[PDB]
Amino acid sequence: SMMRWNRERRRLQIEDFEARIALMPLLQAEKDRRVLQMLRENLEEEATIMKDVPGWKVGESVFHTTRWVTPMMGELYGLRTGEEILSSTYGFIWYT
Amino acid sequence: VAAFLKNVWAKEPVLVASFAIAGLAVILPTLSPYTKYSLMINRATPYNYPVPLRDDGNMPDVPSHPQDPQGPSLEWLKRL
Amino acid sequence: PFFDVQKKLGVDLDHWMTIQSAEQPHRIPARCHAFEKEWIECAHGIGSIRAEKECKIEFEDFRECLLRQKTMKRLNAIKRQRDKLIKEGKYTPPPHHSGQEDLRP
Amino acid sequence: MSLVYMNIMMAFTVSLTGLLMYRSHLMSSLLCLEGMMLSLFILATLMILNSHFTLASMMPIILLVFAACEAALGLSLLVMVSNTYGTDYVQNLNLLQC
Amino acid sequence: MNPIILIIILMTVMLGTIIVMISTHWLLIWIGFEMNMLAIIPIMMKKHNPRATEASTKYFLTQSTASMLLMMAIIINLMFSGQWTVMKLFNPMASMLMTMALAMKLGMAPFHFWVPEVTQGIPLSSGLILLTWQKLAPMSVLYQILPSINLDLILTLSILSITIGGWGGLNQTQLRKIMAYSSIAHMGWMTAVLLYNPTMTLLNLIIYIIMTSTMFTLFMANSTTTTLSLSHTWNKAPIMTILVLITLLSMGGLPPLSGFMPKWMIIQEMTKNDSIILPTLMAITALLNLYFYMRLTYSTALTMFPSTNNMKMKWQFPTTKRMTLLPTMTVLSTMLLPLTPILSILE
Amino acid sequence: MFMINVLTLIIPILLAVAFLTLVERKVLGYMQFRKGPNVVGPYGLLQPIADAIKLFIKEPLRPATSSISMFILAPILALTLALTMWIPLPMPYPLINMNLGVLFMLAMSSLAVYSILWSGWASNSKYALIGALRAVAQTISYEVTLAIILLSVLLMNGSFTLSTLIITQEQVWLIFPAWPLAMMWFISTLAETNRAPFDLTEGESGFNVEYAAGPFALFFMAEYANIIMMNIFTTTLFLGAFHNPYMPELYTINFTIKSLLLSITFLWIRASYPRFRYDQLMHLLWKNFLPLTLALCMWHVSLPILLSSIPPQT
Amino acid sequence: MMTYIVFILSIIFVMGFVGFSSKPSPIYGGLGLIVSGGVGCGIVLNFGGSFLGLMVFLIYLGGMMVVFGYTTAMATENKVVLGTFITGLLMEFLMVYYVLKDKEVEIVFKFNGMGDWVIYDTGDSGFFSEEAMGIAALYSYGTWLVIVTGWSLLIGVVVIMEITRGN
Amino acid sequence: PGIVELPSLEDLKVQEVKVSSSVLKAAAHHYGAQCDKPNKEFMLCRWEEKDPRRCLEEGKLVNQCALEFFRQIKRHCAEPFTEYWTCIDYSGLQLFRRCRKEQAQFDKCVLDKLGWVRPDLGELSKVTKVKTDRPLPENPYHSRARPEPNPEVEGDLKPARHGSRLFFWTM
Ligand SMILES: CCCCCCCCCCCCCCCCCC(=O)OC[C@H](COP(=O)([O-])OC[C@H](O)COP(=O)([O-])OC[C@H](COC(=O)CCCCCCCCCCCCCCCCC)OC(=O)CCCCCCCCCCCCCCCCC)OC(=O)CCCCCCCCCCCCCCCCC
Ligand SMILES: CCCCCCCCCCCCCCCCCC(=O)OC[C@H](COP(=O)([O-])OCC[N+](C)(C)C)OC(=O)CCCCCCCCCCCCCCCCC
Ligand SMILES: CCCCCCCCCCCCCCCCCC(=O)OC[C@H](COP(=O)(O)OCCN)OC(=O)CCCCCCCCCCCCCCCCC
Ligand SMILES: CCCCCCCCCCCCCCCCCC(=O)OC[C@H](COP(=O)(O)OCCN)OC(=O)CCCCCCCCCCCCCCCCC
Ligand SMILES: CCCCCCCCCCCCCCCCCC(=O)OC[C@H](COP(=O)(O)OCCN)OC(=O)CCCCCCCCCCCCCCCCC
Ligand SMILES: C=C(C)[C@H]1Cc2c(ccc3c2O[C@@H]2COc4cc(OC)c(OC)cc4[C@@H]2C3=O)O1
Ligand SMILES: C=C(C)[C@H]1Cc2c(ccc3c2O[C@H]2COc4cc(OC)c(OC)cc4[C@@H]2C3=O)O1
Repeated sequence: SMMRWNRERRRLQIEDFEARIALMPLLQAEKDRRVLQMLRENLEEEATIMKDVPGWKVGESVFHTTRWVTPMMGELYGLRTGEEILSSTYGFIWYT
Repeated sequence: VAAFLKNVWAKEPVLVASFAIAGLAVILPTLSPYTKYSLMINRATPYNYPVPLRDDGNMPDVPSHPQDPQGPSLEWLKRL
Repeated sequence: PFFDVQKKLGVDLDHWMTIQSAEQPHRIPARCHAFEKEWIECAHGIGSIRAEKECKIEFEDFRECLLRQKTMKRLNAIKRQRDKLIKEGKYTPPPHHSGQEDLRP
Repeated sequence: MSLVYMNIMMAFTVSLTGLLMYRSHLMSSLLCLEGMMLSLFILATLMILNSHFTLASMMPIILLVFAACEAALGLSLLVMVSNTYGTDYVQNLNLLQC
Repeated sequence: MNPIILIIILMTVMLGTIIVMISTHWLLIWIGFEMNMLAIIPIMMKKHNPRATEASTKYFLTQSTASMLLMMAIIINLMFSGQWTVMKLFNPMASMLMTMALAMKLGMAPFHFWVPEVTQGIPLSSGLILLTWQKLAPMSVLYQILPSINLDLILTLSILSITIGGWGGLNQTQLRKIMAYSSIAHMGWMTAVLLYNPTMTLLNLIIYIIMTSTMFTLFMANSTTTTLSLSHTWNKAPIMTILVLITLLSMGGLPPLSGFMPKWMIIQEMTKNDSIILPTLMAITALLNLYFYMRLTYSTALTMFPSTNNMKMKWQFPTTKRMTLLPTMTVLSTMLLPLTPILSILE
Repeated sequence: MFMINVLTLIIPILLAVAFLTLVERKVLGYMQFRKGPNVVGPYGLLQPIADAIKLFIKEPLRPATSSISMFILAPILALTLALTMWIPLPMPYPLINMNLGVLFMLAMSSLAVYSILWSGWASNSKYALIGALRAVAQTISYEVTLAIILLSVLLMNGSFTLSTLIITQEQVWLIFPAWPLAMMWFISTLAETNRAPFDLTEGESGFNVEYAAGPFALFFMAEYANIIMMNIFTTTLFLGAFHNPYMPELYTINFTIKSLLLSITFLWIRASYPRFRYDQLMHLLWKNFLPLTLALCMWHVSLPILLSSIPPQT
Repeated sequence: MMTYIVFILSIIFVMGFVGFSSKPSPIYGGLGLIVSGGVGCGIVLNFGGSFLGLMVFLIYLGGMMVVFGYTTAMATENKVVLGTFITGLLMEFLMVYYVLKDKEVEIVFKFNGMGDWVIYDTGDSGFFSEEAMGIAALYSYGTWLVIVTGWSLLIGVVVIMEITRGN
Repeated sequence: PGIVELPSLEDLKVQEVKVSSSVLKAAAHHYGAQCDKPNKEFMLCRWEEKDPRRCLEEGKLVNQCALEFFRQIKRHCAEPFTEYWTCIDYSGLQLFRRCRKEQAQFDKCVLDKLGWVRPDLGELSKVTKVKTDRPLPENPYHSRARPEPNPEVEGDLKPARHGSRLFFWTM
């Protein structure tokens, strides 16, 4: 009985993973626009904040390479409120 | 071979059952025909995204769509 | 002495946990996979003496990916100037950085 | 760098200075040694989880297992001292000065 | 101890040293040291007396503290390099902690304060294992991290080991403590030439292991643990006094003996690198250990001694003790200097 | 709203532990050809209330303790661990739904021996300390087979998730492929909670004979707060009930009935046998349960591979 | 205040070690190391190392410190202690005041004073914990590691039975 | 170093698929069946460019083709799809297995009114090939020039000139 039911459960797991796979391009596109949205907003707010500071280049990369670096958590949620910060940094860990 | 075995089955049946189940657990996956399908199911389980290939021009064994007849299939798993 | 038994016999005892760029379970990348790959491919075969001076930029990019000291320093500077302009009152936060805009996706 | 790493290293150095110069119970020395192991576990875990380096996730368990076996070995030495003097006072371990 | 279990435990000591020698991952280095310590603890408690329990507890605490410092060094290496290769380190703090931890495992000064005690508390065969086989693994790790070793730290530890091993054995009548301060002095001699030429470090390691193995094998062959019992050897076996003569003359560095071979080469590799004062005062301190060796063989090995009547019973029995490799080790510990360019096989 | 869920977890735990004393005394009474309490309440229903009030107004000892602070920390740790064991239990939904609830419960039940050890420390009686050390060695002995049996079963579960274990037994009870694991598990949980035939705290004087009626009623009830939990855990582990997601109370009635029958099975075991000698249950663990448990752990490692029945990871 | 919770636990962790390295007794030293193991385990659990946190609870606290308390019970039946305690506590709180008034500190290394929520990653890992699959890799990729660890534990059993015999 | 280039907010505006995860999960098999080509062109561009800024327009095509996927559901089979994703939406793990008759009604109405065949077990996890016109990135890591390797050993091995040359040892 456990043989038949675990084979059935592996088939069901493959079905769930293929639903995930079929949804992953849309989630990837939304995630890319999400992070570029947050970086562009942080760039404009840095451009309107960091004018008093001399010798400051707004949006200056800290990396010597020109390759795209995946944005860090404090790069994206660095200028937002503590509720969204706490959600995005410990929500999954603290979820139930 | 049966006097010592009946003697240990009369004195220590716990250890006889222990060594027998342990011996079966060791030797039986080398004799089962279903041990191949364990490997086959654990490699058929798509944890990652099936990253597509750039069509160079000559890849006949790669499908152009999930519903195309070429590629790996799981009919062996749907039947079993 | 480093008696290289693993290369002489051709066995892989512990090369697999050695770097982050190695084959991981389920193709999980490390966070600094690209930086460590670039620094390893720079420093390969040229020896450690030439690697310490000729692969400095890849190693600085990789160490700064690992520790994020420059990124946290820049975030400190921006957040500190922002706190100064909030205390002075010459700046106000926008509605998308105060939490009043109902996020995108 | 990260600020929690400073606290874990400071904990390691506190238990290291607690091990080194006190001349007290031997069990207190083993407790300082396993506090050093605890701080190494926490620090290795936070680094490996921080960098998402997946194959080293089995590394702190190894760091646990060996060292806990090490701890067992130390207790047995203590028990042999506890079968010799009746105490684990390390000033009873002065036969080998001469 | 059951001889099968003794074989298994000695193979585990050897296996831990091999894992430190061959592995490319720092965790396996740490594992090999843990395996080596865990396996060597029963070899010290072979006779089951309170001195061996004290010696094993002190050895456990020193090697455990050293292993924790080694793992902290590995962990800071992981912070600042994100990887695990047993090569040069990527932080001077990891360099300092790993040099300190390996100095604790070798018994170098200022962490020398267990080596005369532990060697005193354990038998001669386990002291042989401690002073010869337990030097191989940390010298291998020091051999592989020498691009990161701070020169001032390794030279401070080296000359401190040489001075303390010199001025610690002047007072000693116990043979195991003489060998232990000799160990500390020779580890100073090995680690001072490490950043200049590591092949001469390996040469000093092998010549030291040969001479130490010769000395402990003669000690087991005569069952002498003190100076005064060593003086009672000529009336039992006269050749054994000759062999402890020539081997103690070799360990201090007399020409034309083989123990003059490493340190002369070490001076030969330190003046190339324009260091003149350091090997000078280093060999000045080695003259002090040679000098108490010459007191310990002139006053108390050559000129023949008052004996005891029960020794005339011991004339009627030969040595049935297995003196394994003792003539080979005695020839190699004395007569090897004409083959001084053999060192190139260690390159 | 979550605090209401925590309270409706933990207050009915203490009420069920209170009335478990009545069920114990009544069921032991009728098995011993007599009655249990029937005077104090109608059918004895006010006996635990009168007993708890009676204990809470007795004079405590407050003896000369080696540690006052650990004399305080032993009931607090006992009750806190006895209440936190229930929070991942899926009935059919848990208070805290966590991915590693099985390993959580294993770790928190391993933490329960400090109550016994600190209660042996806090009494100055060295014989109470001896009995505490024997109790601790008993409990850490049977934790080994708890861990290995639980590992062998979770090889058929697929994860450490306690709610997945309901999905695992949707066709068959897990006592059918794992009844030798189930019977060694049941006897090992019996030996975890210092429960007869494994109790060594009534005769050759236990670790908690220093406590009188202030902390004792708490210790005891924390102890019975483990017992029901272990049976509920056994009910989740080998006797998985039907779960309809649109009517969860079908699962709640079904697992409640099975857990009641299994706690009554504890009561029915202790009324039927004499006790073990201490080295006899050490002989039972180290020489009878542990070789079989290792053999069946090898069997449940190799068995899903040889039948192509490896369970899902998620 | 909730954003710094890992940091807050780390402070308690440091305090916990100064709680027991002052060493009033191996009894209270064990108690301080158990509380320290709990709070450092909370540190580990707050980064997503749930299996490693339950290895702290099951094996370090539930397995090994039980044996330390057991041996402290059976084998082992002020001014220096309280002074070292308050000395280490004053050192740690002055460090906290420095790093909170400066958001930058240098004792040995350079350390940022913001919270460590910034240094995380913004991605997901699908249907698995990466830490769980990395520990599962002990049986597939970690063959030599399993061999040397099992041999060390077997030798550990043999070594304990040798030196505890006394014969 | 340099300034990191970011696209403007107008370059990121696209009409979002503003439906829930159970709605996406309900139609996910027919989504992977019918929206194959733009999704795979996007994920090919996304694993090859290694840069989301170079993957905006293909991503917009994803968000162009997903919405047309749902409009084509909303014009034809809104009620069986709604009855299906509501049942998917009840479950805390979102089980497909609890919802087979609503799945059958949705699949029946989709095959009748749209001709779509649901993918089988093992199809959407296939590695497929993608014919695009965009060029292959010649340096996706933006790596600089690698250092030149050390010169290898060549030449036949001669004996040592007068031996070790160690002080007086002539061999
Ligand atoms: C067609 C195919 C077949 C053809 C067959 C032809 C041959 C037929 C005859 C077969 C026998 C051949 C014998 C070996 C070849 C000749 C060796 C020779 O004379 O070397 C000259 C060698 C240098 O002279 P040369 O004019 O430059 O070379 C002439 C030849 O062309 C020498 O050749 P080289 O120029 O190539 O020399 C190379 C180089 C030349 O050397 C150098 O470049 C300088 C480095 C030498 C080492 C310096 C070390 C100093 C510190 C240690 C001192 C130890 C204490 C002194 C000895 C105490 C007792 C052990 O050698 C070395 O560096 C190796 C070390 C020296 C080994 C000498 C051979 C020893 C074999 C017998 C051992 C018995 C004890 C001998 C003395 C041991 C001390 C050396 O002389 C010395 O170094 C002085 C020592 C005396 C030589 C040994 C004579 C061997 C026969 C002894 C019989 C009496 C034994 C009495 C009982 C035992 C003693 C108590
Ligand atoms: C979870 C739901 C409930 C589970 C069942 C439990 C309910 C019933 C409880 C009854 C009261 C128990 C009170 C406590 C009793 C404790 C004492 C006791 O029983 O000790 C255990 C005794 C101990 O032995 P012993 O004490 O009887 O004998 C003394 C020991 N010797 C002989 C060594 C001197 O037995 C066991 O350990 C058995 C444990 C379970 C064995 C499972 C065997 C599986 C069979 C596999 C196949 C075998 C066939 C051959 C091979 C075939 C291969 C294909
Ligand atoms: C190869 C298969 C896998 C093997 C490895 C895995 C084993 C799983 C179980 C682990 C058990 C761990 C402990 C085992 C100890 C064995 C030695 C032993 O117990 O010997 C002593 C015993 C006599 O008992 P005594 O010393 O008095 O102890 C007090 C009890 N009276 O003497 C005995 O009990 C005699 C024991 C030997 C005879 C047992 C024969 C069993 C045969 C079963 C069928 C065949 C199984 C195939 C494998 C062959 C096994 C021999
Ligand atoms: C680059 C590095 C790579 C590796 C290079 C190789 C390094 C070699 C290091 C050798 C270290 C040897 C340590 C001692 C041997 C190990 C086993 C042992 O201890 O054997 C001794 C044994 C004990 O028997 P037991 O009964 O306990 O004796 C008590 C007396 N009743 O029996 C006895 O006590 C009998 C008495 C005689 C024993 C003599 C043993 C001599 C061993 C050393 C040989 C010389 C070193 C090898 C050559 C040089 C290598 C550098
Ligand atoms: C003498 C001192 C006092 C003694 C009496 C009081 C202490 C003893 C009784 C209480 C014991 C507390 C144990 C707390 C941690 C238990 C382990 C744990 O949290 O596991 C559950 C879960 C892991 O599962 P997972 O599903 O992966 O997590 C969600 C991610 N989706 O993980 C999670 O869900 C993570 C949730 C966030 C992190 C939780 C951290 C809890 C606080 C840290 C420990 C506090 C207690 C310290 C003392 C312990 C005992 C000494
Ligand atoms: C928790 C509540 C509400 C009350 C009721 C209660 C306690 C504290 C302790 C006990 C208890 O109920 C019963 C009373 O009678 C026996 C009699 C026993 O044997 C005759 C026996 O054996 C183990 C056990 C017991 C329980 C026992 O100890 O607090
Ligand atoms: C007691 C110890 C440790 C040493 C010192 C010592 C002896 C034995 C003998 C003598 C000795 O002192 C030396 C002093 O100076 C020279 C100088 C010599 O040559 C430079 C010389 O040549 C034989 C002989 C001598 C003394 C000599 O006979 O053992």
